[PDB]
Amino acid sequence: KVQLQQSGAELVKPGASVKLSCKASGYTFTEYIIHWVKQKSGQGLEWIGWFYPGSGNIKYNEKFKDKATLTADKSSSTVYMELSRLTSEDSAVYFCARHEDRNYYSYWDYWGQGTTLTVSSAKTTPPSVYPLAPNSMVTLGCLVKGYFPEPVTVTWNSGSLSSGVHTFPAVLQSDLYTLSSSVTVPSSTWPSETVTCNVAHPASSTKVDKKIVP
Amino acid sequence: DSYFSWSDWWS
Amino acid sequence: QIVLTQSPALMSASPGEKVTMTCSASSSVSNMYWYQQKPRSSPKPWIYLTSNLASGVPARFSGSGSGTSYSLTISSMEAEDAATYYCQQWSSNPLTFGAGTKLELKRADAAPTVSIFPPSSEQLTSGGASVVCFLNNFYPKDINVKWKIDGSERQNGVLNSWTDQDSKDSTYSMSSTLTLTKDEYERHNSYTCEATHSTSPIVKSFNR
Repeated sequence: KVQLQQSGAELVKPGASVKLSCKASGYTFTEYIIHWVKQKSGQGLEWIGWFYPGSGNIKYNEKFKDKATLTADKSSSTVYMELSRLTSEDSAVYFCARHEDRNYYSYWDYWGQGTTLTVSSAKTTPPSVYPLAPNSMVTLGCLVKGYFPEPVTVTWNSGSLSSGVHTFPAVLQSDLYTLSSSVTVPSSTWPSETVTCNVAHPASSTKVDKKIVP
Repeated sequence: DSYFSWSDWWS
Repeated sequence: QIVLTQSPALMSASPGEKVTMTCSASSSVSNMYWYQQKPRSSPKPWIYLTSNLASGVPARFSGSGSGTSYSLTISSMEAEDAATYYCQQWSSNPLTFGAGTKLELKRADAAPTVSIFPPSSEQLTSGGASVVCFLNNFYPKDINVKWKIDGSERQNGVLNSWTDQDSKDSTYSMSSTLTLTKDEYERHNSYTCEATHSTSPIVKSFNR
């Protein structure tokens, strides 16, 4: 099995540096180039540079000359990318991908799972959870406002209500995240059978339940 | 030997 | 500096339908590479050297083109083929990608289930006031949301959020949130969440 295992997510202050890693296995490390690619918020892809551990040769996109530094450790089958002087512009997912050096008919045949980098001044802030209360089918919801960082877990009746649910992706208000979730239940269910939205924030180690009261 | 190298060709 | 323009940016297809999508180069390129990506997963190689399928890519897929104009084609659309497709060139340094073509499942048109919510007592006691509006299970994705306070519309302090196409329903959902000061909220009476989808505007509203 060919596999490229990348390092876990990273939260860093503006101006600091971070070192992403791409650990390879299942093949001869020295026979394949390792390309690095950038993607912000599931957008388009952007090539940063590559490192070929066969010769030690390196190449950068002119854009990332003074941003990225590629290095490798042959004895651990790992290629590193160091990003310097981080801003909010550098907040993105970063993929590594292998490419057979000595074959013209080579393509980028195996990819890493990706590493999420977040660059922000913000302190860890727990969310304010507010219930949203108002036909044969009724819609409830709850607002999760002013938390940092990502992510949060939103469930309904501790997972019981799976279908009829729409948890939306967060946005940035100032330097904090705001998220919303909706659930649809039959009009005879509610309020007789109480509906509760469960919000959990790992970072601030907070868990909160709000009953939707009419 | 293929006498071909992407790293060399791109360099 | 080679710029790759992928058209259309969005397109839809029913299973069985033929799908062609273009990659256009600002300069000449010797060959084109294509990738498939789906939400919360790394890109997958799809085509290499213009028209050669990557290992495991079904035969219904094909690539074509030369110089400045390349295309990816699906003979017979399948549900699993719904994804974003990117082109890439290796001819000119730096290596550059397209912005993507997003391919969605087609389905019967659907109007949104709109629901509007006043601020919670919990939040009003705090000192803020957010008014939330959900527009759930509509097709196609092309939609517009406008907020009205006592007759006049508002564009300031609004923020929208979209889901991906639903794997069950093939529908889209949106969440629009209008954030006021408690004092601004309580100095107006009627709040309307208007949604246009196009001469039939769905209006849900409340007063304090």
